[PDB]
Amino acid sequence: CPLMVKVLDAVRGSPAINVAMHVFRKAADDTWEPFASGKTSESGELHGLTTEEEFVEGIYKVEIDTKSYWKALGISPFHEHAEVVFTANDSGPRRYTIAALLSPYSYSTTAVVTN
Amino acid sequence: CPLMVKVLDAVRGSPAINVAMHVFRKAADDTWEPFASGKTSESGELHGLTTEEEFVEGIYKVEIDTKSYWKALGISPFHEHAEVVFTANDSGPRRYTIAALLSPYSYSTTAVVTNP
Amino acid sequence: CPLMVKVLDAVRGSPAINVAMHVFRKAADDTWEPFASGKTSESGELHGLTTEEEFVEGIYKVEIDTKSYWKALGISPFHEHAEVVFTANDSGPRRYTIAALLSPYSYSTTAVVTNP
Amino acid sequence: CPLMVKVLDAVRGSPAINVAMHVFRKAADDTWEPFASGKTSESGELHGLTTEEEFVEGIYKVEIDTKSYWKALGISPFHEHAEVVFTANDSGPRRYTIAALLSPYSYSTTAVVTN
Repeated sequence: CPLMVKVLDAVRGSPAINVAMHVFRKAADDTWEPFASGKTSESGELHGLTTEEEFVEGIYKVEIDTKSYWKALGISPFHEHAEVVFTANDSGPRRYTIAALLSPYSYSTTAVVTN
Repeated sequence: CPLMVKVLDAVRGSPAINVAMHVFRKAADDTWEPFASGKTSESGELHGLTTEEEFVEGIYKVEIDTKSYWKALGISPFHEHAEVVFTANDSGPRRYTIAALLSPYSYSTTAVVTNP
Repeated sequence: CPLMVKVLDAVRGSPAINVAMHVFRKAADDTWEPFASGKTSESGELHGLTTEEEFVEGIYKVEIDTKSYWKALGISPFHEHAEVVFTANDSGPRRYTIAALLSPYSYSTTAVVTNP
Repeated sequence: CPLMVKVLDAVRGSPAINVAMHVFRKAADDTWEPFASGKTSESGELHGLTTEEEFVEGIYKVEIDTKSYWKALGISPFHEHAEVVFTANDSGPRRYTIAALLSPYSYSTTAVVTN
């Protein structure tokens, strides 16, 4: 897995489960085309997004339906979703782990790039 | 000021100065109409982006151009930028303060919303 | 004000009001001498804890009593409190702004430090 | 493992490796006695701190030498260390995962409580 996403709930201190998300690549005319989607498991993680063969260097956009997570939980969020936008490098270490910590009015996002 | 943004540098423990930002609105056709743009000051803050009259009900997006900030200081950051999307003013006028904290491989963001 | 603290609620998207804090200093014998205490205001901010003259070189600790904040709102938080330790003024007088962001199971903290 | 700690570097986007830390229990006269210590591995994680038999309900304090991490890296930190203080519950779910995200002038800490 070259690209993995882990989401967390800062309110209950548990993984954020059944969080829908959609990944995107910036096309040459700078529009976002679907690339991958899925929902976080019971560990709040989602793997097998892509393959290193399909995962070529470029601008990518992960989009987390954070609003729908809180909605279903009966809580009023601030954000419509959370978007993570980065360039996938090749020369550089190429195992991306993206983590999002979620609260109603706040979220944080970090990238762990390893070999 | 019904909408303000504040940025800090987590690496230097200081306001993030000269940070460029673009604000967008979601048109009836679901595209991002331009709404306002600016640069944080010496205090890392951006004010007077809009007005009570112009800042109506809608879904807005603030895009903080963090990459270009990090480059100037010799750093290759992870994120192209930081994006903030939210519905505003759907139950009357509110005031929105957006805070962004920036690290090369991480950023956080928070909303203070006040009934004026 | 050479030292200030600001607290926000990440759950309500608002300043964290009536939050009690205790500031300590590290004595020559390595114990925590009391230094100052207070409660955040309506704006979630605490000012005038000390002074330039009284705020000398040292290792200080700010302890933010977050548990008692969450209880009052019906929540059982994870952390007993939030602690901030740092050396201050070891290369001349500085001004310190401490920011705390609070969730029931998470908190962040940031320092802005300015040469006056 | 009832008690695990994962630390991350927000500057380089890698796990924080070889981070020393010390855990503590609040004694009846409210002093902190050593309970456990160790250093984070190459995954920036540290496990096998205690056992669920030794891990009785009480006030605990994890102490992360964040200053020494940055020091060795040639970077000037703000904090002397990072302290996480919580009550270990029994009735409640009892697998604690503590995560600390580290920058020179800032850090965040979150708890994931699971079964």
